[PDB]
Amino acid sequence: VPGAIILDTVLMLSGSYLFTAIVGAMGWGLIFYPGNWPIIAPLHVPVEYNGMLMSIADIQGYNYVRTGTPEYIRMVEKGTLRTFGKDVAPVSAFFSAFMSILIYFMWHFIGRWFSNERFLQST
Amino acid sequence: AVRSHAEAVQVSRTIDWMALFVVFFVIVGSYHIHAMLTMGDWDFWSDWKDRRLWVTVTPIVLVTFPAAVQSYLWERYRLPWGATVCVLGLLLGEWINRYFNFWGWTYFPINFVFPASLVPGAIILDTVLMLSGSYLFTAIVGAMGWGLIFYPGNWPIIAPLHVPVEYNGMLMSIADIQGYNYVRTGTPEYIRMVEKGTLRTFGKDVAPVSAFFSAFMSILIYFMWHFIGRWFSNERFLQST
Amino acid sequence: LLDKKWLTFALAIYTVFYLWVRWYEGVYGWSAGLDSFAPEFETYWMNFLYTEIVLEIVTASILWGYLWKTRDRNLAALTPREELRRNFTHLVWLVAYAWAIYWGASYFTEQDGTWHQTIVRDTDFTPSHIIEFYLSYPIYIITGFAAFIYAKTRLPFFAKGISLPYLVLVVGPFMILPNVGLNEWGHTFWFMEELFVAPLHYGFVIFGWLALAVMGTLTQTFYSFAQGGLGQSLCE
Amino acid sequence: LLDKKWLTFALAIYTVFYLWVRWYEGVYGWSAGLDSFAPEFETYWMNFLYTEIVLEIVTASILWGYLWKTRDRNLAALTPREELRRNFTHLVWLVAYAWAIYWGASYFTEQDGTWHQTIVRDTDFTPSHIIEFYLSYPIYIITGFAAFIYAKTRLPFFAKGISLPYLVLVVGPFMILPNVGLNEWGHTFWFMEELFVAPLHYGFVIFGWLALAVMGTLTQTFYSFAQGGLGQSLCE
Amino acid sequence: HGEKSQAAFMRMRTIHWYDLSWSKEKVKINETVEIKGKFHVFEGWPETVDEPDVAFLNVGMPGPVFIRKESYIGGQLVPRSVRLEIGKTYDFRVVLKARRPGDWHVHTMMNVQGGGPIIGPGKWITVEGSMSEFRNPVTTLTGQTVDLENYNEGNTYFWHAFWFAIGVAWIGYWSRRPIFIPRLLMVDAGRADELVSATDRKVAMGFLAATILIVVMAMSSANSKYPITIPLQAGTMRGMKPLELPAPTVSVKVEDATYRVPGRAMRMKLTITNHGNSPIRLGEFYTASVRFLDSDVYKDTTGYPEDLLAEDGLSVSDNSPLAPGETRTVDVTASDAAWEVYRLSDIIYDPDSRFAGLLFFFDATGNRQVVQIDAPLIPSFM
Amino acid sequence: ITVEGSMSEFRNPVTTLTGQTVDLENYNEGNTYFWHAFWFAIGVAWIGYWS
Amino acid sequence: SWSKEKVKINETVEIKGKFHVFEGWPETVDEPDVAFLNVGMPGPVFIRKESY
Ligand SMILES: CCCCCCCCCCCC(=O)OC[C@H](COP(=O)(O)OCC[N+](C)(C)C)OC(=O)CCCCCCCCCCC
Ligand SMILES: CCCCCCCCCCCC(=O)OC[C@H](COP(=O)(O)OCC[N+](C)(C)C)OC(=O)CCCCCCCCCCC
Ligand SMILES: CCCCCCCCCCCC(=O)OC[C@H](COP(=O)(O)OCC[N+](C)(C)C)OC(=O)CCCCCCCCCCC
Ligand SMILES: CCCCCCCCCCCC(=O)OC[C@H](COP(=O)(O)OCC[N+](C)(C)C)OC(=O)CCCCCCCCCCC
Ligand SMILES: CCCCCCCCCCCC(=O)OC[C@H](COP(=O)(O)OCC[N+](C)(C)C)OC(=O)CCCCCCCCCCC
Ligand SMILES: CCCCCCCCCCCC(=O)OC[C@H](COP(=O)(O)OCC[N+](C)(C)C)OC(=O)CCCCCCCCCCC
Ligand SMILES: CCCCCCCCCCCC(=O)OC[C@H](COP(=O)(O)OCC[N+](C)(C)C)OC(=O)CCCCCCCCCCC
Ligand SMILES: CCCCCCCCCCCC(=O)OC[C@H](COP(=O)(O)OCC[N+](C)(C)C)OC(=O)CCCCCCCCCCC
Ligand SMILES: CCCCCCCCCC(=O)OC[C@H](COP(=O)(O)OCC[N+](C)(C)C)OC(=O)CCCCCCCCC
Ligand SMILES: CCCCCCCCCC(=O)OC[C@H](COP(=O)(O)OCC[N+](C)(C)C)OC(=O)CCCCCCCCC
Ligand SMILES: CCCCCCCCCC(=O)OC[C@H](COP(=O)(O)OCC[N+](C)(C)C)OC(=O)CCCCCCCCC
Ligand SMILES: CCCCCCCCCC(=O)OC[C@H](COP(=O)(O)OCC[N+](C)(C)C)OC(=O)CCCCCCCCC
Ligand SMILES: CCCCCC(=O)OC[C@H](COP(=O)(O)OCC[N+](C)(C)C)OC(=O)CCCCC
Ligand SMILES: CCCCCC(=O)OC[C@H](COP(=O)(O)OCC[N+](C)(C)C)OC(=O)CCCCC
Ligand SMILES: CCCCCC(=O)OC[C@H](COP(=O)(O)OCC[N+](C)(C)C)OC(=O)CCCCC
Ligand SMILES: CCCCCC(=O)OC[C@H](COP(=O)(O)OCC[N+](C)(C)C)OC(=O)CCCCC
Ligand SMILES: CCCCCCCCCC
Ligand SMILES: CCCCCCCCCC
Ligand SMILES: [Cu+2]
Ligand SMILES: [Cu+2]
Ligand SMILES: [Cu+2]
Ligand SMILES: [Cu+2]
Ligand SMILES: [Cu+2]
Repeated sequence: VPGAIILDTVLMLSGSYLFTAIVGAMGWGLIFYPGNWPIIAPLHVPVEYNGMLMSIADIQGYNYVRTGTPEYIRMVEKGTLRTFGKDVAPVSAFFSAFMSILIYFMWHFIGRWFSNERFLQST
Repeated sequence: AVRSHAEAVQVSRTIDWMALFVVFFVIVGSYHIHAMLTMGDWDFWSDWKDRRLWVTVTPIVLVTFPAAVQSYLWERYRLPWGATVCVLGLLLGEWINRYFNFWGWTYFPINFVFPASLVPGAIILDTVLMLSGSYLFTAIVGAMGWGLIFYPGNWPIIAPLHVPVEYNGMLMSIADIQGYNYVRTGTPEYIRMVEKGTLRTFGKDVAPVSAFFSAFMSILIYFMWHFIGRWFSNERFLQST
Repeated sequence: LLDKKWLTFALAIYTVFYLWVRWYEGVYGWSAGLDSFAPEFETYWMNFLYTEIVLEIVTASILWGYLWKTRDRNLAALTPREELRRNFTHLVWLVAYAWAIYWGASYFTEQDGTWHQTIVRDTDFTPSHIIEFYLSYPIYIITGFAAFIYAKTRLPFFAKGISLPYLVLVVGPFMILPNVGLNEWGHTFWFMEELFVAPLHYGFVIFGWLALAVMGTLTQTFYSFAQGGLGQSLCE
Repeated sequence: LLDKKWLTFALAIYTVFYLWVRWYEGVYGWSAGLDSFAPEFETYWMNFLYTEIVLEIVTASILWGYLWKTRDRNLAALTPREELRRNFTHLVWLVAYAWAIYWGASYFTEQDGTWHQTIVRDTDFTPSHIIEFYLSYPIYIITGFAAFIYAKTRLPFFAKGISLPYLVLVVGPFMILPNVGLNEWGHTFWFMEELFVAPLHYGFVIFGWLALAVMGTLTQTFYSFAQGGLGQSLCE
Repeated sequence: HGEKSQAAFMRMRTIHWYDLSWSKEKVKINETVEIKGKFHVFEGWPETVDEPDVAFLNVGMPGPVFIRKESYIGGQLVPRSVRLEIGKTYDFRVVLKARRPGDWHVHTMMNVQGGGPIIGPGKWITVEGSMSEFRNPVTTLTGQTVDLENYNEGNTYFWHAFWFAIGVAWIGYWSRRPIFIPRLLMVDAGRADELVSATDRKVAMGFLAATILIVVMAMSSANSKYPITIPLQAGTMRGMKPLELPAPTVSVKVEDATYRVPGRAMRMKLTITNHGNSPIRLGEFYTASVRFLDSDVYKDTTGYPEDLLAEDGLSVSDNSPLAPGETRTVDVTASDAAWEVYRLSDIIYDPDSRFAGLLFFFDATGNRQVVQIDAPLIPSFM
Repeated sequence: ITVEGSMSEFRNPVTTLTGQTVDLENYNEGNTYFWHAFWFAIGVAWIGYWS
Repeated sequence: SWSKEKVKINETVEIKGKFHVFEGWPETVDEPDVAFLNVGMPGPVFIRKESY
């Protein structure tokens, strides 16, 4: 909802669709993780679980067995040798904001087409 | 308005010089970004200037801006030097960075970080367009020549770097020794996308095969970018953004 | 009068400032600028980043606001001679934009390649990056926006509507700056090798292509130049 | 009269039938529905599949044939009040289509994710699949086709031609049903992991996008509503 | 200078550098400095790093302040990428020749094809002299000696200037006449067919023919001169010879490992079993380029970098000699300012809180044993 | 394997390194519900204001 | 080794030997994880009855 509200208000004010695609989509991408942090922060409390360090969410995934969803399917941050300092969340947020600008620009015109009131005479 | 015929001519000449500056340096910036992020690694290093990947990739990704700028300049002014101005601007930007940053900031030798030569291909593209003004004929024949003449055009420069050397028990070319000696901390040897040999590499065909593949793909990319430049020339007034 | 010496200043300010920036990065590239966690890095490059971002925001706001506030309300009662003078001033703005585009997208971008090709990048804010994305890019963005606003607010040809080629030429190269997010994301995660031709770089290339809209922009400025004072001489 | 209580039935029939279906799958999900080669699976889910396919074919044929046979031949001599009533009936049809689209493409699709994310899928006809693709999809396809046919055969605005947005809104979501072939092919062969975001799923997404044609469809229905009885009041 | 930013657990479990030595600490221009040592590829190689199937022995340095004269893995030269095996120990030797004056932090590093740079310990090496005195001679198989600093530079400059001049001549030839606005007006208003007329076509034909002919002639001339050329030599080199280390006589089991947040110390409880026939004592703990030493047991004499060396940073609860056959459990604390300076405390930010390292055990006679330990590293906050 | 009893009797306690014991069955459930309801209410308020 | 040098139609010829996979396998060639024992010949002038 925070991203949606940003996108809607940035469109209504300054009715420019280009301005929306640039600024509002930026905000939509950037506010996602901070918007969800109050919910998931309690699940990131570290726990000493049977000799291994695990977050509460990690223990949830371990305990509540998903027969069809093994752990390796999890596409999550695993660390890289080019992960400099404490930058994982902000870098991902900014990449998501830029790609959100691009996708918003594409889907504005996609929706423009989907609004067509044409009468295709024959199928 | 303008006072007389003479003042109109002087104003037109001043506009000519200023607009030439604008065209040249906007092309320098955009074309250099595109080139250095589509062929820069091969263009950076003599030990990357190989017969397969360098010869293949460089003309293909470098014919982009000449096609668009030709489709604009020739069509609107009958100025047959879009390809030449693109290539000259790219070479100027590349050489400025090589001299003042590659050799200036860092201290890599110029004989190690020199750029590739592209003026012969640009001249072919421009002359083949001006003669036989057909853009299709240009895309087919001139782009063929642009792709084919790349490696022979650069051979006088890189040939001395291919003299074999017996280096500490292993055979190495002079460019290989340059890449070995002048340490690139961020650029390990395995990143080098160069000819490494295959079991389906028949005889002495690596350079000509790559050149012909680059010429065909250059035809295709020129055809695409002619229309891309046609769009970029639009004089429309998008009423609202 | 017509074309005045504002063009000399337009060239000289960028030339001098960027020569000083190059001197600064030559002096502090190594030796306070290699280790991103050293205290001297904070005083010589993080402070540079902060100051340059604040100054760019302030300068952009002031320049764009002044250009928009001093917009010509009575464009109809503009003489052809004054229109020619304003066209020359807009051409000076375009020259400044081209110079800034060169400095941003060729010099500091490729010099950047060298930087990365020589050192192990330690952060998203390498002393040199700070120079390219947080200066060689905001500066040319500010210049392009200022040129577009000047055209829209002083030239009747560029008024009564937003020119599509000018908008593309002004906004596409701007999109390179938010594209830095893709650069970072696809440097640390995706792609661990320092390859300048890696797909994590196609966002810079795609929006570098939009600078080709300068062709339509320049034919539009040619038509604006040749409105009332087109001649005669030309085609006569 | 105008809008009558057919809307209440349109909502209630889908709500009640799908609540009963959910109860059925809650009772027989485990325990005759986990093992696809057990005899009880044949009596509780294969029989369900057969019966539902036969009933869907029969219902589609009967409904579409009746709607086409009772088509209004003399659309010219239709009073504005009757046109308004028919527009409201078509809006009720669109409401039923939206409700069925919800039940098919959100509820039973995502509940499906859960099913697969929890069990080892044993066949192309999991008790739950039978529910989604062989019910949550044919039912909404039937409703969409019926709404399109009603518009074409009772509304003069939607007559004299096939509306492109309506055709897209009606046929694109239908294409999800044959797309199940890609789902199966790219579950057993391609992709062995149960990932809902795997490319074997982009066929469902692409044709889910075509439901956005409801926007053009709805502005068309607004224009059809505002033909003779547009007011006045509105714009007055 | 590029580490302290990589993930702590990834620096801990990729490659362990030990027995590092530097031939000289201060050199003149053209003087050679040799870096030797061993590196062990950790068995628990992180899945996010591609296996070292294609690896390159590189040098961490700020540009070519040194030139890499030679580099060896095992005993053989490795100018190309090499294949390394997980769990194997290799010895390396890099020969550097000083080129640029100054104080340089020289690292030995291993670049892995799909994992990025693995930077080893870095040492400050002073270079004195002038860059103008640097020479890089090499003798070719054609019997000529050239200096790699300036060889072919004149030819490159000449050819680039020649082709740039040709292009500039073309552009200027077309730029003598008015360029943009009159030509645009001529093209727009009616058919143009007047701005491109003979002898413009003749000049363009001359340009095209001259370009093709000059390219062909230059290629032929560059083939007559330098008649012997070879392509670039590339390709990953297999069959790197690993060290045949004796099986360790010490077995260590890590029973929990903790570090305080915040803090500069790491604590672990080890069960050490002494096999063989000599009393052993724990002398060193190396985790990621940081050597925690028990000064009462072992002292470093190889000139290890001071900021990476903890002379008394290793405290063992009971470091009395361990008789053969005897098993005891001790509390080992590795504490030094390096643990926070090199951000080894930032493993709390990592998505995999596991550490790896090397324990060096020394007996009375002085011969040493290397054992590898790896365990989860549990932060402690209260 | 036969399981007897009631699901309501199930407990999944865990002790964190911060010194608190929580039940994984319902830990953070109230906070999640509260935040989701709050943001949904904000969006509904926006839509109703315009509606 | 080759069992025969000259054969009649329908007659069998057997080719035996050993091959050693070189340790320094070139990186440009994928590792022989998937390999097929084939016969180099101009079309089915022989039919491969067996291969071991
Ligand atoms: C109002 C104007 C003035 C404010 C200007 C802000 C400048 C940057 C602040 C950095 C905060 C910090 O602390 O550094 C960065 C922090 C982590 O910090 P760290 O863990 O200490 O990193 C250790 C290394 N260091 C000490 C050198 C910092 O996260 C990040 O990596 C964020 C990376 C973002 C990359 C993509 C950005 C795209 C921008 C697009 C613009 C249109
Ligand atoms: C129009 C622009 C609106 C921007 C709104 C920003 C609200 C404040 C966010 C604080 C984030 C924080 O606290 O730091 C960064 C943290 C991640 O930290 P982490 O190191 O991964 O650790 C995680 C654990 N924590 C939370 C205990 C440390 O959150 C983020 O991923 C947000 C990244 C995007 C920041 C956008 C602001 C920068 C300028 C944007 C314009 C170019
Ligand atoms: C045209 C665009 C102009 C935007 C100017 C920037 C406004 C920043 C507002 C404050 C955000 C903040 O303070 O929070 C951002 C947090 C910092 O995270 P942290 O340092 O890791 O830890 C938390 C430390 N706190 C608790 C002290 C915050 O998230 C990030 O890492 C994102 C930082 C990258 C910002 C890139 C901006 C590039 C602008 C380029 C202009 C030419
Ligand atoms: C004016 C008209 C008459 C001239 C016609 C020329 C015919 C070919 C000459 C071959 C030269 C030679 O020598 O063979 C080929 C030489 C290498 O030679 P090798 O090492 O001896 O190869 C050993 C094997 N052999 C003895 C059988 C040759 O390079 C090449 O592999 C070139 C390969 C090019 C492939 C793509 C071509 C696309 C063409 C598109 C057309 C529109
Ligand atoms: C419009 C068409 C214009 C064509 C202009 C050609 C100029 C002459 C080039 C001689 C090349 C050479 O000498 O042989 C081939 C060599 C490569 O040889 P290599 O075996 O890799 O060894 C490298 C070391 N050398 C040089 C010591 C042997 O160079 C090339 O890669 C050029 C390949 C493209 C040739 C194009 C001509 C064929 C017909 C084209 C029309 C269909
Ligand atoms: C419609 C298109 C018609 C084009 C006709 C061909 C003109 C050739 C001009 C001479 C080039 C030359 O002699 O040089 C080409 C060199 C030969 O290289 P090499 O043999 O390896 O060694 C060097 C040996 N020299 C020093 C003796 C040259 O490069 C190549 O390998 C490219 C050869 C492939 C040419 C494919 C042409 C296919 C045409 C098909 C028409 C239906
Ligand atoms: C489009 C709008 C662009 C806005 C951004 C502009 C960025 C300006 C530079 C940021 C500096 C910073 O942040 O660093 C502050 C630096 C840090 O150096 P120091 O440690 O004090 O050493 C002593 C200073 N020396 C090393 C430079 C000798 O010191 C300063 O005060 C000096 C900054 C001078 C900048 C103005 C001169 C530019 C060249 C002349 C033609 C214009
Ligand atoms: C668009 C056109 C859609 C056409 C498809 C409709 C599918 C209908 C269900 C198929 C059942 C099947 O196939 O199974 C037959 C089932 C198998 O259960 P049983 O073993 O007999 O147990 C005893 C039955 N209980 C378990 C249900 C108690 O028994 C039956 O006879 C009962 C089927 C009742 C369906 C009608 C009620 C729906 C809710 C009320 C609002 C409409
Ligand atoms: C050169 C690029 C710099 C950024 C400017 C991009 C905005 C362009 C949008 C546009 O085309 O104009 C639409 C409206 C027109 O409304 P106006 O009737 O001009 O209102 C003027 C009074 N106002 C300052 C309160 C707005 O005007 C607006 O869009 C709002 C103008 C106020 C700027 C802040 C609005 C955005 C809030 C996030
Ligand atoms: C997944 C991609 C999204 C689908 C969107 C593609 C729509 C393409 C537009 C289209 O269908 O053109 C219809 C013409 C037939 O024309 P006519 O029937 O003569 O109609 C006259 C007016 N008109 C020419 C403008 C249509 O061409 C025809 O031959 C009729 C074919 C109509 C099929 C369109 C239905 C699409 C449903 C998926
Ligand atoms: C069927 C395909 C075979 C190849 C032919 C493709 C060329 C078609 C180009 C075209 O559409 O015509 C443009 C010009 C028209 O000029 P014209 O006024 O026709 O000049 C005729 C005298 N001329 C022979 C010297 C040219 O004419 C020309 O383009 C030049 C014609 C001379 C051919 C050689 C020119 C190309 C040099 C590389
Ligand atoms: C990376 C891809 C290259 C970007 C090129 C895409 C350009 C697409 C063309 C476009 O923007 O259409 C503008 C219309 C708004 O129309 P209006 O503002 O009514 O202008 C009337 C005349 N016109 C309809 C022909 C434009 O549609 C709109 O809603 C306004 C959006 C304008 C955004 C275009 C700016 C592109 C900058 C990146
Ligand atoms: C069209 C772009 C020109 C870029 C030239 C450049 O980067 O200059 C810096 C470089 C620096 O090398 P150097 O001149 O030896 O002076 C070194 C000073 N630092 C290290 C601060 C750059 O050389 C100059 O300053 C020459 C002046 C050219 C004026 C257009
Ligand atoms: C327009 C051409 C785009 C081609 C993309 C490409 O070259 O990707 C190479 C990469 C193969 O990875 P690789 O080159 O092996 O990377 C080695 C280094 N690591 C493992 C750290 C990424 O493939 C992907 O990961 C998918 C790319 C999607 C493009 C939209
Ligand atoms: C807008 C979609 C509503 C979906 C509600 C649903 O799936 O209901 C089934 C679920 C089943 O849980 P419960 O109520 O405990 O009854 C269990 C009966 N079975 C196991 C057959 C579902 O709860 C209800 O039946 C509540 C009635 C809501 C009416 C809109
Ligand atoms: C619009 C983005 C599409 C990207 C496709 C993709 O993510 O594919 C991943 C997959 C890589 O396979 P992977 O994720 O390793 O699958 C692991 C599970 N198995 C081995 C059973 C398939 O690549 C392919 O096989 C080609 C896909 C073609 C798309 C048109
Ligand atoms: C990728 C987005 C393309 C959207 C198509 C819109 C076409 C509009 C034509 C009227
Ligand atoms: C891939 C090349 C497509 C270029 C688009 C040109 C569109 C022109 C419409 C006027
Ligand atoms: Cu990059
Ligand atoms: Cu699926
Ligand atoms: Cu260092
Ligand atoms: Cu090890
Ligand atoms: Cu062998």
